[PDB]
Amino acid sequence: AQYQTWEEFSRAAEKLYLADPMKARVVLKYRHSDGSLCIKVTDDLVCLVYRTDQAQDVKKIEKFHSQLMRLMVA
Amino acid sequence: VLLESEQFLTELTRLFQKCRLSGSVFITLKKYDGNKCLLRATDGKKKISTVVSSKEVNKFQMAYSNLLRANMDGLK
Repeated sequence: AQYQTWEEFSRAAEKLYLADPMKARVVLKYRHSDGSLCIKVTDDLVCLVYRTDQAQDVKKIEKFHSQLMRLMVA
Repeated sequence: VLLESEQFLTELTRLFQKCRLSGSVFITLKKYDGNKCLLRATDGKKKISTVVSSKEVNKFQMAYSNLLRANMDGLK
């Protein structure tokens, strides 16, 4: 569930999105007081979470969010 | 509240500036038709919703990416 890795969480999220587009969703939460960023994607059958913001990964998180938006708008 | 793409950026910027000392900003992306996409921002007290269509997805994308990278900082 909480795959605290990279290049595996994103692929699983893409597979979940391809499983069903109408129910797939992702929620982004940022906490400045603790300096923590968390990513959660819910498929209404499975849910994945990702703590440990790792500020170096801001670009690869925002790019993933925009890439999901592009597929949601295509 | 349903808001256009322009004022949504400054509303999200003000939301980011509001929760600097306490609070979390929630951003949700979901495919809404009735192609269009739905994006909502809510810290717990104020809710802002915006719909983005294929006619302005490119214009909204760069601004959203720059705003998202501008106001997020964690651990080095």
